[PDB]
Parts: sequence; structure tokens; C-alpha cells
Amino acid sequence: GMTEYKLVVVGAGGVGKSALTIQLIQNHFVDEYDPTIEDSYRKQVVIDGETCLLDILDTAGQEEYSAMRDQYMRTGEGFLCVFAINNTKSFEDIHQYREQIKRVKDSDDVPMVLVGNKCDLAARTVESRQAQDLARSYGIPYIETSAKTRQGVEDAFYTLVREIRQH
Amino acid sequence: MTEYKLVVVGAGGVGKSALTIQLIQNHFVDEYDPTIEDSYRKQVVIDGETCLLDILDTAGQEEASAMRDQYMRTGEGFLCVFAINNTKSFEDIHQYREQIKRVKDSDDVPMVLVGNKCDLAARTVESRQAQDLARSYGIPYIETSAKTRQGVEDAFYTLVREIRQH
Amino acid sequence: GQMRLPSADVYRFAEPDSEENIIFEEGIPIIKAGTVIKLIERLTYHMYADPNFVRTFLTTYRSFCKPQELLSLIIERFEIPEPEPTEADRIAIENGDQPLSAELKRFRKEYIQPVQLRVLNVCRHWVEHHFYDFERDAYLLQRMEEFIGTVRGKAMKKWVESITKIIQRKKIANITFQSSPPTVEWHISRPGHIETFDLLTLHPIEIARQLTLLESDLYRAVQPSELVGSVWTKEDKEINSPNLLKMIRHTTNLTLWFEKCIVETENLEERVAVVSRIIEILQVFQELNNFNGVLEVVSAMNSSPVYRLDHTFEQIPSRQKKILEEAHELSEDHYKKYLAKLRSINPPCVPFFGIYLTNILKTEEGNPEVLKRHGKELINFSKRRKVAEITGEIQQYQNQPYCLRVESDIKRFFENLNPMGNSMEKEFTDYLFNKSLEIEPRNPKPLPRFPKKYSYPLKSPGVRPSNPR
Ligand SMILES: Cc1ccc2[nH]cc(C[C@H](N)C(=O)NC3CCN(Cc4c[nH]c5ccc(Cl)cc45)CC3)c2c1
Ligand SMILES: Nc1nc2c(ncn2[C@@H]2O[C@H](COP(=O)(O)OP(=O)(O)NP(=O)(O)O)[C@@H](O)[C@H]2O)c(=O)[nH]1
Ligand SMILES: [Mg+2]
Ligand code: NA
Repeated sequence: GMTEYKLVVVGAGGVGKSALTIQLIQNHFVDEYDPTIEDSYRKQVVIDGETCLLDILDTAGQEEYSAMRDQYMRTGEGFLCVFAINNTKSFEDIHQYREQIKRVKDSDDVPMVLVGNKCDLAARTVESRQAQDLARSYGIPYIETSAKTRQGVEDAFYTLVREIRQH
Repeated sequence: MTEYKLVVVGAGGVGKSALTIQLIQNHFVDEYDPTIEDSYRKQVVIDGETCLLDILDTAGQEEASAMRDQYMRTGEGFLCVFAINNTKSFEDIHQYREQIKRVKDSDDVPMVLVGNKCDLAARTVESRQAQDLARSYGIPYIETSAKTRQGVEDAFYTLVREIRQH
Repeated sequence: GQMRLPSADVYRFAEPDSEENIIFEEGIPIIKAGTVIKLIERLTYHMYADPNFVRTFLTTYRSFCKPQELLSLIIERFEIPEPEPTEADRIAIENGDQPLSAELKRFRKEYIQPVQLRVLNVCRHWVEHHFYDFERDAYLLQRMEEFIGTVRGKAMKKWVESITKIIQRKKIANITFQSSPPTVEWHISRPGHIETFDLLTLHPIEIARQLTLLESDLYRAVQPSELVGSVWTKEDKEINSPNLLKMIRHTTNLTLWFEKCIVETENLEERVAVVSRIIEILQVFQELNNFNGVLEVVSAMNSSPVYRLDHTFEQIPSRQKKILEEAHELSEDHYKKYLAKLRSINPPCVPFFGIYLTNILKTEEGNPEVLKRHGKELINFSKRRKVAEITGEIQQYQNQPYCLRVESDIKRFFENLNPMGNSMEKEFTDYLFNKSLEIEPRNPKPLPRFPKKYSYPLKSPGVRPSNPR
């Protein structure tokens, strides 16, 4: 029947990365979540009139298991590389995440999107122009998201699915 | 995984807590810290079936004697423990048996009679007297030592089998 | 009829339940949300004990109440006023007779004594299982010692004297088995010859046993204080989660050591023997229910340097291909088969911790701290119950010890393993990948030949144990 897309969220820990998938998969309109529930990471969606199933892997909290990253990444067809807009170090980490994805997938052209996440009201330290320039240097889209208002969340995942479809 | 609610009852100081901690942690507690109410969980395979034991460890001191109905309502099966060197604790068994039957409004509650501290030579309750009582209740009698582990798995897992066949 | 209660003006815990102060989930009630006063009332309720709730509350309360404030509140809960004499008592006293005091005696027996004993049970659990609050705040400990040490009256005396002793023991602070542990197994390396210890010279059975003892001890040392509040992900993680981080860093180091053993064995035949030996270690990990160890091996086999070694895996026996495949399948579909296997085995086991970390973090991040109802902010307790269900599962597998004997020299060898040396992570993992490209170049580059590096026999002794008399 319908196509299933295996998406993988990657990025630095401790800066609200998990809010992206929680807000997507959530009862959009009730702020609640049980991640232990079978298929709290699967969602049927309609993108450009075509129904598909998203299977999202987000291992948030396991960042210290650094030798497991290859195994987790190889499961994915497309990747969201996430940094926090108030944490410059998480932005500087993006280059090495992208290089690792390319190595694991053995391809110089892996579907991926760059996501800048606003996880609190602390001062922004990565300007949108810096992130746009980085994304353009890689040839990938840039999406900014809020961890509190759900703004940008659908755009981030749907843009990635379009990158897979147009690969 | 089937879940079983076991409750350990008996007079103060007979070894209810030591029996439970030996089962849970493979450790013998030398101290006598009177319990108010403690609860433990154990995943274990019994007769080839995995289950989850919820074990309620109750207060034996007489000062807590008015607080028992609430835990007897929730328990599926009861380990009724006395100490084989303490005749008063053996005479206290029937009061627990009768209260459990009243609260659960049943003549057919899963139970096991446990004679603890069987590592001690200086016995004052003979096995025959306890076995006679157990037969009158329709339940098995198992002698245990929380110190050496003798009989400990047998007592708890026999109770599980009773609940399963109930 | 029900017992009458003190006036809510003199005793705050007698206020009636309402949706403005407590909400229950849809046979004791389960609390969805409430004020801290209502949570403490139900924590110490006169009608029933709730040991699960005591553990849940003491594990998670610091997200909504400070330790000093909790102690003040349970002391306030403890100090229950007694009712005045009734009309019948008054009339008896006016005639010079002793009153029956029926209502007073019932209130003591059915309200004061159960609530007070349940407050003491909170104190007892707090000291026994959450003593870090007192290690980190000496004044909190002084207040607890003072409260317990000044409780009067004989109904509580046994537990007051006991809790005083427990506190004093905790301030200055042994296993028995159904059988004997199996005999320690040796291969090329002999006892005491630590300089020869290596992947192929130690016995693969004993490698798996000693790593399982080490990994079990690391798993058992992690306390809930290292997990609640997602503190292992935050800036102070080294301060707040040191046992968890030590456990993860061991797992990472062993995975990298497996990768290094493989790709630094340049001769193809020797490298097949190395990979085959690691799969044998994985088989014994499976037999021991050491799932951390199973995934350490699977992670190494799926790493970029190792996964691409098609010439090596082509020569692995079919039975070992099947062992590795069924271990890999444990992690598929978001660990579906792993979760089912963990819940079916007979412990002892060593769980993989990473799933617990992700579930705690997402439960914290995906649920609000408070629920707003009727203009009031209520503590969202359902969120804390979900976190404590996870920490309770973790603790349940921490209880059972392995019946295996420690070998101090093999233990030290694995404790001191340091595959990265002084290299940084990127440096080192780039080195491993470049070694992989050296020993099995990308097509269409030809496959080179390399000299042997091991002077001892490569034949495995196998993983079925031996038993002399
Ligand atoms: C289980 C197994 C082992 C050796 C194997 N040789 C050949 C097969 C048959 C399979 N259809 C095939 O052609 N597979 C590819 C080539 C071989 N690697 C092995 C491999 C490396 N790292 C791994 C981590 C996990 C797993 Cl499951 C496997 C691996 C996988 C890709 C096979 C199967
Ligand atoms: N020799 C021996 N001593 C035991 C055994 N079981 C318990 N004890 C000792 O008896 C004392 C009381 O044990 P404990 O487990 O606290 O008893 P309890 O029945 O739980 N008491 P309470 O009802 O007050 O909670 C402790 O000193 C303990 O070490 C046993 O099997 N053998
Ligand atoms: Mg006890
Ligand atoms: Na910054």
C-alpha cells in the first residue's frame, strides 16, 4: 500500500532536540505523551496529496553512546540534523554529523534537512543567516522550529520527505 | 507476564522482611528494623512461565494491628509466617488466618504456612504441630531459613502456584 | 458515620477534596493531579497504605517541592489535633465519672495513629532509599534527626527508636546462592600472566563472564537521582550522573575495542578468526542475559569500519551468521524483540540502559509540569508516575546478583581497556575507518594480502563450559 519513510533525528543532546518529534507525533492539541507506547513514533500523513507513513527514530538521551550512532543512522532514509539556536556548539557539531551520515550511508547525496530549534527564551546565538549559509554550502534546506508553539515542525518533516521523493 | 500480588504476614520479629529480602536480593539482613509497610517486585520464571511478583511486606508489631484490612483486600495470596523458636508467633497464626478470611469473604484464599528460622537448633514448635494446623487449613507447610536460603524459593513459589490454580 | 475531622483552619490536611485541589484518574484511587498539600495527604492517608505511591513520590518530588519544604509539610501532617470531649463525655465528667471518650478513642485509633505511622514510613523510606537529600544538605539531616528524636508517646516508640538507629547507620555507611559458581576457564593465557591477556588468548567464555560481572556491577550502581530531571543530559551531568556515565563509557570503550581488534588485524584469515571469536563472546552474553554486552557487539559489527568488510563476513560460518542476525534483530522496529525478550527471561540480566534514558527524557519533555483547572495550578502527578514506572523497572533488574566468580586479573584488564589512547574521538574513528579501507579497499581496487600478526593458535576452544572433578 502506502510508502513508509524511515526518518532519523540527529543532533547534540541537552538542548531540546526531542521536542521536534514529540510535537509532530503528539496529539497536536493535547500536551501529553507516553513514549513507551507502541507507535508513539509512527504517523500517517498526507504530503502534497500523497498519503504516507512516517517512522521516526529519535534516540534523544542516548548521545553518550557514541559508538551506537552508526547503527542507528544506517536505519534511516532521510535525516533531520538539529541544532539549538541558542547553543553555538550544537551548530558547530552539524558538520561532523553530516560527514558521519555520508559515511554510514556510503553516499555523498543523502536526503537531509538542517533544523534550527528554539528551545527556550534564552538569547539566540546562531543567526538565521549563518544557518542559511551553512545549509546552502551543503545543498540542503533549512527550517527553523519552535519547541513550544509547534511552528515549523510540520515543515521540517514534510520538507525532508520531499527531499527523499525528489532524490 | 502474569502479575501476582503476594502478602507476607505474621507476628513481629519472625523474619518476614528477612525472608523477602533474601528472595529479592540474595542477602540476609541481621538487623531487626520493624516494618511499617514495604513493597518489592521480582520478575521470575516459575514452571516455565514468566511472571511478575508484587510482594507486600507487612507490620507484625501489635501497634499496627488496626491497619490490616487495607492490605488484605489487595492481596491475592498470603505467606503466613511464624518462627519455629517462638510459640507465641505460632499461636498468632490463626488470628491472621481468620482476619484474611473475613476481609476477603472467602474460605478459599491462597495461603502457605511458613515456619521460619529453621537454621536454629533450639526449636519450640514441632513440625508435626504446624503440619496439623496446615492440613486443617488445606494448605502446605514449608520450613524456611532467611539466613541460609533453605526453603525460601519453595515457600514463595508454592504460593504463586496456589494463586495460579485458584 | 465518618469520623469528624479537625477544622481546616487549624489543620490544613482536612480540607475537602475538590476539583480545585485534586483530580483522580478514571481499588485505591490513582491521582492525576493535585496541590502539594493534597499529594501529601494521600501519601499518608488514614484509610490505606500506598507503598508504590511512597516510592513514586520520594523518587520524583524535587521537580515540584524542595526537600526542606517536604520535611516541613510532613511534620505539619504529623501534628494532628485531638478532638474535644463530646456532650456524653461532658455529662459523665459533671457527675464525677470517667468518660467513655468513644469518639476520641476512635479518632486516635483510626485517624491519628495510621496517619502518624504513615508519616514515619515516608521518613523511613526517605532515609533508607533517598539518603542523597541528606548527604547534600547537612541541615536537612539535622532537622530530620530532631523531628524523629522528639516524637513522644508509646504507640510510635518502636519505629521512632528504629528510625533513629537507621539514620545513624546511614551516616557512617554479602550474598548467598543456591549453588556454587562455575569454574573459571583458561585458554592460551594462564593465571597470573596478565601481560599475555588479549581477545584471542583469554577464554571466550571467561571474557563474557568477566565482562558480564563488570557490566552488571555498573548497571546496579545507577541510582534514580542520576535520572530524574533528565540530569544526565544537562551541563552538570558529570556531577549529577557519574555512575550512569561510567556505565555508558565502559560500553562505548568495549565497542571501540572490538572494532579496533578487527580492523587492526590486517591478514584476512586472522581477521575472520577475530570476528568469529567476538560472535562467540556474543553467544555467551546471550546465554547470560547480558543484553548490554549483546548490543556492544552488535554496535561494533554495524559500525562503519566493520560493516563494510564483506570479504571477512563471507567466510564466517553459517551458524555464526545466524547468531549475529538474531542479535541484530533484537534492535529492529524500535527494539520490539529486545523488549519482549527482556520481559520473558529469568534474571539475573543486564538490560540495555539507552531505551530507559530515551523514555525518561521524552516523558519529561512531552508532558507539562502543571495542569490548570478552575484557575488553580495543580501538580501534574501523572507525569511523575510515568517517570517512576521507568525507574522502578530499572531497580527491579538491579536486585538479582550473578552467580559467577570474579577473576581479579581479567577484571583489571577490562577495567583498564583504553582503545582510543590519547587520541580524540574524531581522530580515532577516522583512523579505524582508514584502516578498514586499507585492509579491504573499495571496489574496483584489488584486495591486497597482509602478513600474519599472531604467533599462537587461532582455533577457538569453543563456548561450551568444561567441568573437571
Ligand atoms: C548475518 C550475516 C553475517 C555475514 C554474512 N555474509 C553474507 C551474508 C548474507 C546477507 N544476505 C548479506 O549479503 N549481507 C551483507 C554482507 C554481509 N554483512 C555482514 C554484517 C556485517 N556487520 C553486520 C551486522 C549485523 C548483521 Cl545482521 C550483519 C552484518 C551484512 C550485509 C551474511 C549475514
Ligand atoms: N537465625 C535466623 N534469624 C533470622 C531469620 N529470619 C530473620 N531473622 C532475624 O530475626 C530478626 C527479625 O527479622 P525481621 O525480618 O526484621 O522480622 P519481621 O518479621 O520482618 N519483623 P516486623 O514484623 O517487626 O517487621 C532479625 O534480627 C533477623 O536477622 C532466620 O531465618 N534465621
Ligand atoms: Mg519486617
Ligand atoms: Na551558545
